[PDB]
Amino acid sequence: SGFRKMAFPSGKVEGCMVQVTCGTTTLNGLWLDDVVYCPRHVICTSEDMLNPNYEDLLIRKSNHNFLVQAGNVQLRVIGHSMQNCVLKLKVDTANPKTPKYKFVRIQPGQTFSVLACYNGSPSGVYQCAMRPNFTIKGSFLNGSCGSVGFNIDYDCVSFCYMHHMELPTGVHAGTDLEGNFYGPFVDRQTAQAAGTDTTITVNVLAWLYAAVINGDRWFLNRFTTTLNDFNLVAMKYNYEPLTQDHVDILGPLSAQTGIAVLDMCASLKELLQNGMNGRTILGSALLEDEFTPFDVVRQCSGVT
Amino acid sequence: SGFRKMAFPSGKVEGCMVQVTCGTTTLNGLWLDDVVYCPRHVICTSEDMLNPNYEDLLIRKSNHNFLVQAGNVQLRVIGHSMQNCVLKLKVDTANPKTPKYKFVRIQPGQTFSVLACYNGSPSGVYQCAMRPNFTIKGSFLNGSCGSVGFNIDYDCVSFCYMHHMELPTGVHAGTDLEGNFYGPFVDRQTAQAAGTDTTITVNVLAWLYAAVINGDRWFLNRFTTTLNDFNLVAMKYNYEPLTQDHVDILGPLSAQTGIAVLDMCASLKELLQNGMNGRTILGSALLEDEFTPFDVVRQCSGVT
Ligand SMILES: N#Cc1ccc(CNC(=O)N2CCOCC2)cc1
Ligand SMILES: N#Cc1ccc(CNC(=O)N2CCOCC2)cc1
Repeated sequence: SGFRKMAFPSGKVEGCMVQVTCGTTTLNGLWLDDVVYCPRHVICTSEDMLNPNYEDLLIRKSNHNFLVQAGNVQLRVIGHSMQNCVLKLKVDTANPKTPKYKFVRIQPGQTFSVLACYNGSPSGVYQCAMRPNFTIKGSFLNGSCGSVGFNIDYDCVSFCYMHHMELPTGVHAGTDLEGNFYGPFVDRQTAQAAGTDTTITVNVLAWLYAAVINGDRWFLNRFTTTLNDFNLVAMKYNYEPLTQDHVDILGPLSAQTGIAVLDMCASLKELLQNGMNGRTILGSALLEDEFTPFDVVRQCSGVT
Repeated sequence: SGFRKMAFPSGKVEGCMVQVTCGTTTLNGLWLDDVVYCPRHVICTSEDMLNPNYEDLLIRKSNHNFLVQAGNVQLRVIGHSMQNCVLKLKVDTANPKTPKYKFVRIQPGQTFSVLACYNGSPSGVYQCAMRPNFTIKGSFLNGSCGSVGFNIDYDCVSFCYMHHMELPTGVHAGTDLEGNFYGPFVDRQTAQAAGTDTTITVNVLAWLYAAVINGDRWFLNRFTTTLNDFNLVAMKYNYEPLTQDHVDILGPLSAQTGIAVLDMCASLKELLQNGMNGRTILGSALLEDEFTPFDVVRQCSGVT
């Protein structure tokens, strides 16, 4: 029993973190097989970051300008290329700790673990969600760029995020491992405002199911609703619209608890309209939206 | 910027987890050097757990009855002994992945990371605190016993917790790695009620400092207080008394922010008396108490 904001075990990813230095800029790289992946802004001075021309800045860089250190041993760079907003540094040594891995581009509302790193060294692991506005709410100081986000399926690491940027509002933006930003953001020190940070409704419902499974039931009421009725309330409260696809995804949690998805929607509707009245659910005073239905099943069933 | 409930990177501990089976009971063990540490209740049937005599149950057990599996390779048990509530299984192979480590018995209010495991396989990592009533609020299903709690100082893992028990109230109890329970709990399926789960005041203040550092400042007020005045309010709200030792520990955060500890106490006093009025601090609608002053400094300074 008990329900925690749980990250994947980080060991498989710790074995992939390296330091990348280009001139006076140091950040993190990801070493998989004989390629090191890092943010292309490693080539920028802080001055460069106001309006960088990355292709032009890269012409001035040779393999020997990219210093890659794995622990306290230097890797030899034998090639480099830019793919979107990431550099791929080809090294002469395959990472012997390379796990089974994939690169995945996640959808908003999907959760992942972040291994926060500085100078190629892991500092901490925490659980994030891709927000509906394609930001994440992370914990990143200067030096953390190139820290990655991932999911694990048994022994396969799916890398979904590389840290690039903090917006002036202190939320975070980054890329998939093909170097494509999530959302509209660019690797430039310019005005970039995030859109509405809407609540991930299907995740809230998942977490209400987790609450019921773990004995927190006070919020269950005598009501039901319809998708259309619920969605009028969702809109009013800056919740994402609930689709039949979301209802389908919650089917296993509905089955386990015997609470129809639309009944849990009516419970959520009353919580939105009434608030918590000073009560808590799974030790939270607000409705938690960074657990997916898959996260709730995994944690409630003990998948390794 | 940003402030997250962050666990230590789990790799060093993942390399120590093994499966221990005794008859039909399987749980987790910790393999350090040539010793495997596990809960002594591995020797119990569920029937045994109502009123176990561990010394008597252990007489019926030989080295060959303790099946220890590290991945998919069996370890040879060449000795076994009971130390308090843990068994120490001597194996013929030193764990080649043994990190630098220590065994520490933590005090209430101290935080640590838990690597939740099943059948010797890591499932997840999360951050806990030792509650003032010597329970922890974990996420543990059947099979998770022998999962451990730890802190890391650079390359030294300090193990502070091994999971043994879920109370009928769904909170968790366990031992240090010498097998001594935290608090009054015993490894027996009997009535065990936890005492008052008081709020860890020094940790709340640390987290208010973290909030100010990360730009959440709405709760800062024009007031100060005294330790005695604050403590009258703490008592009323089931907060731990604040001591000068706690004020001393918060000194670095006071210095960094320029907010006197007693001024932050007066801000906390008003939050206790007024509530949040529907506002949030670092994305929380309640006052968070599972960050220590050391955690706030570490996370805010990027220690690896
Ligand atoms: N992609 C990207 C990218 C965009 C803007 C910048 C500007 N620098 C910045 O925000 N840092 C934050 C931490 O402290 C030092 C300066 C850097 C990288
Ligand atoms: N130390 C200890 C200890 C105390 C009581 C028990 C009784 N079993 C129990 O609570 N589990 C919970 C999970 O589902 C199956 C039964 C076991 C170990």
